[PDB]
Amino acid sequence: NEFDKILKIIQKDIPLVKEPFSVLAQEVGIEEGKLLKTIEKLVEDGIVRHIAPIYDSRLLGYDSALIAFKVDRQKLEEVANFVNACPGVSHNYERTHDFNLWFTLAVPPEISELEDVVRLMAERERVKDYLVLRVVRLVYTYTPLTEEEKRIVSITQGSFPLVERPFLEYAKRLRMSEEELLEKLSALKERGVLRRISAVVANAMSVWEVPEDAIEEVGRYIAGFKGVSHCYQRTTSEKFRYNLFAMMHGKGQEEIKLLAETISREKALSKYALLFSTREFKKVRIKYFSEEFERWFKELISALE
Repeated sequence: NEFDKILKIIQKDIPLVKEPFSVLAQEVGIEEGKLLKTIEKLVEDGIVRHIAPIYDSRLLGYDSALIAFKVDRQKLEEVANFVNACPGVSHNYERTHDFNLWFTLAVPPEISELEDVVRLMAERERVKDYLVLRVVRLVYTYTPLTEEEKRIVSITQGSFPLVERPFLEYAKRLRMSEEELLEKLSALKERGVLRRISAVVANAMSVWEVPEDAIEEVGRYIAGFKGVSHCYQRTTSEKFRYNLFAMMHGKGQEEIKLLAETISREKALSKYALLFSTREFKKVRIKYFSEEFERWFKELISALE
């Protein structure tokens, strides 16, 4: 099936050449123009909703963490709206916990330390207790990006043009040739800053306290289960002693809670907690190196003073 073949192949890394659809069309065995038209339908119809470069947030120089605020219900919604305003906050959730506001913040380099940003947020919203958790899912080196790389990332991060020549418009905008752009794009891919270019209910964050010589096996054990999506790990701290996170979903706490007790039983982990998503105030993805954050931070300094 052409649909199957195409759908499968646009999820593979799209190559850094001038006419990458010419190449995918060859590999798929159909005419280029027809490959293009087909792609449109798949994005027009929403089984793939976007096709874009995937950059590595930390190799871009973004520090990012999961933040938790302890807010009381009268002021929960006020604070939540304030969080969504931050252009570097990708997700925001209300969760079932002492800390009832959980969001993901990511901060560009050379502006502020992440901890400063959350400090001023909690200060502005008069939140007394907050958590700053750095987790990691389941050889590359950080070099600060030049201003050009930042512009490159800035304009390329959107939807990948479904045209015969998809790096040409980008290159025109950046006043360089395709060849010079692809040159830079390839180097960022070799450095892993650029990973690839591709198309891509009832919910809880389960948090667990696990000995470190078991977290990999435990993580892989949990990763095998339906209802479990991604697994993450962090260090333990006095403010938060859970070191293993597992994203869970189902039909309700019921369908969900049950899928928890089991894990707790089969691996004897009595230390855990279920933070259900009762509300989502945001689920968008951040634009890297947009000037809207830096300013937003100004408005914040400006505000506070």
